[PDB]
Amino acid sequence: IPAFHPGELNVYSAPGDVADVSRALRLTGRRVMLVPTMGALHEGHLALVRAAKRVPGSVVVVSIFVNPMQFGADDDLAQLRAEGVEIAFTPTTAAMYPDGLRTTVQPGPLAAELEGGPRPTHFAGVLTVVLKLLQIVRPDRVFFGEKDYQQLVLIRQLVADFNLDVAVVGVPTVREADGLAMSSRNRYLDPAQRAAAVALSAALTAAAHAATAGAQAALDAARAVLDAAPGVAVDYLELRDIGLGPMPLNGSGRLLVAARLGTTRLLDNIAIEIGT
Amino acid sequence: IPAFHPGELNVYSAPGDVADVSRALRLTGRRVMLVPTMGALHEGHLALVRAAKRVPGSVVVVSIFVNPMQFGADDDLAQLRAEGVEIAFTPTTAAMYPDGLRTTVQPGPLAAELEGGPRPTHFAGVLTVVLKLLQIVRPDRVFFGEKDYQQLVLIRQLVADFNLDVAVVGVPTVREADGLAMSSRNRYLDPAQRAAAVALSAALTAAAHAATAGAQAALDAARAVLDAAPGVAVDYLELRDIGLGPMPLNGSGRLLVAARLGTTRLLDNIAIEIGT
Repeated sequence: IPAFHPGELNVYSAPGDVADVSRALRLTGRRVMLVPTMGALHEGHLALVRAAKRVPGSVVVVSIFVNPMQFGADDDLAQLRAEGVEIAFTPTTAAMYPDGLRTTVQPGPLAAELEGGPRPTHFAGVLTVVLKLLQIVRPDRVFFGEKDYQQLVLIRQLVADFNLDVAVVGVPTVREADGLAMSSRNRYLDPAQRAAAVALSAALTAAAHAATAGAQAALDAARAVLDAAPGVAVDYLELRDIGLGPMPLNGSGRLLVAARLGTTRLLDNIAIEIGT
Repeated sequence: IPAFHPGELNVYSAPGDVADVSRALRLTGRRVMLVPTMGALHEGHLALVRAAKRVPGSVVVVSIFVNPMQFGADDDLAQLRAEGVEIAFTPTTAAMYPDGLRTTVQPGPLAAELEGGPRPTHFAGVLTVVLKLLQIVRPDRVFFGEKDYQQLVLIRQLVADFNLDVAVVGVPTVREADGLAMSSRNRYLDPAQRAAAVALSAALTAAAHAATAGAQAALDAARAVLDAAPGVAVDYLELRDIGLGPMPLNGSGRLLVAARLGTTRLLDNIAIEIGT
């Protein structure tokens, strides 16, 4: 078994090393929490880590892995060490795909909708990677941000559909003071674009309050705010049930927006209570 | 937690009940062994159970589940009780597919070859089911017969590719006295067909000895025996490496045959050492 130093950051890149250390730790009664990331960490990620750390005695494992592009489609560790993360898992593509793209996960039809429209193989990559990380780490709980809501829903589907014995924990989106959802993509915005980008959260929050007057009022309010914003080009604005099926006549839903500011595509979403 | 009576047969049909009992047993140090089946048990299956039972203290879980047909495509429990099996898992289709065919496993290209030629979605069903059973039961070891060799190879691929922490144990084919590989399909043969069916094992065993004289001699020997047999129609006869890639010039391989006797399709395969 590889060395593990309790209460310090331990970095591993071989799947077998993490698997072995995780198994040893779990046997002592320490629950293992997994926070999957693609690196370029910001406060939104630190919130996932802090949610994991609230579980007493937990060993928090943060993975950093950028999934390769499918056909036709740095102070990270220092930040983790400062949060008291004990395990960072940083595998290479070759370690994750030693046999190339061979067995993979085929998501349900939700993967072809919304973010899957522009990128029809994206969620197959995501669910394949997440499934592997879950089997390597065998966490008790795995933490995902609500900012990528469709991703979170699809992970819940993966866990239900393959009978995975892990709790999926969705953590609320961390926002800038003006409401902008944090994302590594925000780094690409110039100051004028960054100012205009507040329109996504403004539109969604306006919709969530407009929703006392019903679903059409909510959608129209959000659209009006987006239409008021300079150089925000809307890709989609959809109201769905909380599992991303069709919106119910009356009840709980989720409103999702995707919009482009110059070359940068941003997403946001919010809980909606229709007629409440 | 559901009742479990040690040293007796316990039958469960809910995935959650097996998951809970298996987890409780594993915590006591009893290793859990899984033997997946489609019921209609014969001695070939009992061999898998006996291999599982050889692991000291093991709780043997035998699943019986017939995977539904995809588009365009009884004394079992008494036998298990007599073998000292403590858990039989007999889920309904609805319990296994409560959300229909949603997330599934997409096998690698080997699934389109050999048995996947006639049935291109068969192994996706097999690997989806096996993945689920592995996550429900969380066994230390899972046992499969070598008779369905391509299935065994594909399961090894599933386990490697998704980083599953389970040992896959292939058990040699159990044969009738004349060499015929046991299979529930043998029940469909009339006496004349049953007698002619010895040709598959005869052809493969002849090939395994002919192989001292090389790969062509082995294939030609097997073909000659099949061609001598009345009302045996050969679907394929292929020599491959042990992972079912291309045969090596000199070395270890596997010879696989599929043939029809009237309406019944039978399979067999054997280890080949080329030039040995």
